[PDB]
Amino acid sequence: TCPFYKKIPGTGFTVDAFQYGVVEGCTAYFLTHFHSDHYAGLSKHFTFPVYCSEITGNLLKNKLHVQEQYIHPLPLDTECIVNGVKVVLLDANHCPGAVMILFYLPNGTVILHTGDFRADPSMERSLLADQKVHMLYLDTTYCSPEYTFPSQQEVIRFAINTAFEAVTLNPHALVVCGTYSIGKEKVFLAIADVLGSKVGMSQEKYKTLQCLNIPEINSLITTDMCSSLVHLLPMMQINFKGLQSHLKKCGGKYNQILAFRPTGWTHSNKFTRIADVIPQTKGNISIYGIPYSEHSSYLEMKRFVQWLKPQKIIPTVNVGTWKSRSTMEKYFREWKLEAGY
Ligand code: NI
Repeated sequence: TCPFYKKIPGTGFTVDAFQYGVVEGCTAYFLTHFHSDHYAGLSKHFTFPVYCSEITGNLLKNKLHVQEQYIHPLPLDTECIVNGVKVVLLDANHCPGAVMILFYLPNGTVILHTGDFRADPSMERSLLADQKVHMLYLDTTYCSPEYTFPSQQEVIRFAINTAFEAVTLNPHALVVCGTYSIGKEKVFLAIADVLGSKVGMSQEKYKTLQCLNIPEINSLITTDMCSSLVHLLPMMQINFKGLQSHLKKCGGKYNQILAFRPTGWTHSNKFTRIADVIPQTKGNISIYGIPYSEHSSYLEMKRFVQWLKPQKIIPTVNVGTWKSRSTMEKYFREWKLEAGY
């Protein structure tokens, strides 16, 4: 049974609610982005209208085989009528194709559903500038002040400089980057660009990347692993055992691996600066954990909400414990008292 925080009152609509069977009263299922916790339940046998971005719709058709007649892609930044209700899709600054949804209810209420997002000051000059929001369904993944991390640009500067130094010292070093979902593609694209290489990967991952509308992608990626000195591997293989095994497979072309695991936050964030990050090393294998987030930090979240001034907040993450729920409600009240709304 579908939880209340996935339902949009006064409509026939749900958000990210595909794992509950046929939801009573739902005439249109929205999907914010192609991450498995959110698409869970979709397949080629789904027969209700799915509303989403163009990029999400490419992934639903090619990767999950949803039939075309049920996929309804909408352009971004554009007023659209769906089943008699005005909606707008906005870029969420999450993974490729990820959106926030603005719903203009028939009674005058305006609702923003952030899906998963990384708040940014640029959102203060989107179509959100133009009117009031009564209800905010908020991605609260990192809603506590201990969650700090650097900008995505500082993290990519660290990765490029680290990889370029290592491979210039040793032209026989291989770079490996972990992946288990879409998102974070700048990590491996930026490193391959500094090295003058295409990124090598499995056929299944190449297929996924070909759905993402990235400009000039054919110039940047390949399935020919041997021609490439940046390889992508499943995240589970980014450990000393998995990397040793991979180095065997390259037929003595390489004699060193430098590997990256983009995680979200880890508690080494509460003590270490990005500049001071060091790898774990064993022999000719080194592994860096780099804090590349596609979710808001605490401070970015707080800035967004204090600017938007919603009348009510409904968290969509960390909702399963009473301690989490009470913590989040306390910070919402602080923010509202400090700003005066
Ligand atoms: Ni996500």
